[PDB]
Amino acid sequence: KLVFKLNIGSEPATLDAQLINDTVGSGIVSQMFLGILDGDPRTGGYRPGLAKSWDISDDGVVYTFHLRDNLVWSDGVSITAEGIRKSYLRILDKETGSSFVNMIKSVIKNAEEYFDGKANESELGIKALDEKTLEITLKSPKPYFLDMLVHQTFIPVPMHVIEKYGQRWTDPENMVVSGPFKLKSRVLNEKVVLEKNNKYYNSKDVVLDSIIFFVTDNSITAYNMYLNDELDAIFKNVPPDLLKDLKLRDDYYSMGINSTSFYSLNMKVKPLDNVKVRKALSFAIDRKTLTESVLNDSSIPTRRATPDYIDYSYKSNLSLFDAEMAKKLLADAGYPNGNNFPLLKVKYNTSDSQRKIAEFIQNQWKKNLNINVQLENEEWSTYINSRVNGNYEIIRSGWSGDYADPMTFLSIFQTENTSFSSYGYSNSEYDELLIKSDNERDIFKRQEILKKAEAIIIERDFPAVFLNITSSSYLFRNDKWKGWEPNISERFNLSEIKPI
Repeated sequence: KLVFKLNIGSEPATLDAQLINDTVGSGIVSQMFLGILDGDPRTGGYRPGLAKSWDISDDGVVYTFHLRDNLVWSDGVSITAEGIRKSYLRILDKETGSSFVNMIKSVIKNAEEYFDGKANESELGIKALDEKTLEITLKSPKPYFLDMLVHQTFIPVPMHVIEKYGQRWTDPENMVVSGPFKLKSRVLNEKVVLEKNNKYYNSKDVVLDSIIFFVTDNSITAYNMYLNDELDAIFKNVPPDLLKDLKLRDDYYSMGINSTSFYSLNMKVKPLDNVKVRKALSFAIDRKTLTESVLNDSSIPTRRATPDYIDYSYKSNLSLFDAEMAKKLLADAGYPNGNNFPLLKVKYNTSDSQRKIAEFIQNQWKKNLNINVQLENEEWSTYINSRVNGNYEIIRSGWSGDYADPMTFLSIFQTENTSFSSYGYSNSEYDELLIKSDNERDIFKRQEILKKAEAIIIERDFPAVFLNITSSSYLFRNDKWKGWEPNISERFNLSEIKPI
């Protein structure tokens, strides 16, 4: 058996692509389910997946995907355009409770109306033109739609098996898949074992028989296993304290990614409803010291809410840190030298890295503002539940881009999506700028509209304390394996791994 073993850093909450909203579930599920387009492991872009090619109408709204021949799920049942269509119908069912459904509704013609019970199934912009032909009609043109199809919310799921098994469909014995690996087994809070799926259209190029995802929040345990030849790799979850040493090693990798770190603020929890308080917290953090002395990675300290992209890049003149101005705002808010500031709880996901960051933040607020916060860790599933349901006061947060356009970031601050940013934030001028950007076909005009929306959250409203643009760290046994490399979107195809 060729077995590749890695630590990914936390137990996934769900392996159901239409319910996953998190990078752990996403990274695993992407090894099992082929999208209409697939991720390009070399660039972090997209490439043919279930569809071998596609057409786009002259007006840019109608996409027509031509499926490759002999597509089957892992139980041999054919993947037809009608099966994919039925898959989209499930995520547009209110009863499924997909927390990402807004991404589908904002893109596809009549998806919102269908979801709300106002349009016939036949009027939805997803059609099976024949067995090997799927048509998707967009609400308005979107140059990043193709790259969007790689995101798990858009990945088709096996409706014959969901129909049958319901809530149990993702169990090892029931799950059937379309990609390079199937789900062999699972030990809760310990392991997810994948095995080669023979029916994958390109199983030809899959040399590994098995991949084992080792779960653990303890980076030291993971690191000791890796030093004793029991892990082939550790993605992201490296010991934050040993980073000075790791950089010197030949099996260490590092890259700037399309991912941000920020702390969300519950606008319904006082005094976080006070813009001056929010501004004080943001200006009271020394961002440069955080990236150079605590992360010590190469993360970019920033007041920005989005990474830069080819069509969306600029240098904000914005101060990374101002303790005097922070104090002044806090005094004007009614808490001079911190007097009468309440004891707020800062939540973060169990993680050695996140702990260290939270402790630095705690210390910045104590030292620069003379306010006290209490730290509190949650296991990954509980942490996600807390963010989504607003069950927090301050919570370590951030976002990994789901597609190659600043909208993936700016979207989480739209009123309806603040499950993924700061609970209860709503600025109708912001919302309206985003709507405008969806309707502006000129790339440079759109850029300017986006910049005015971002300025509202980063210079005016401060719904969150934006901290940096992330760089992730990895260990990978490049003396044993090839066929893996970091990329800007962390879109990995571990089936391309081979021994040297």
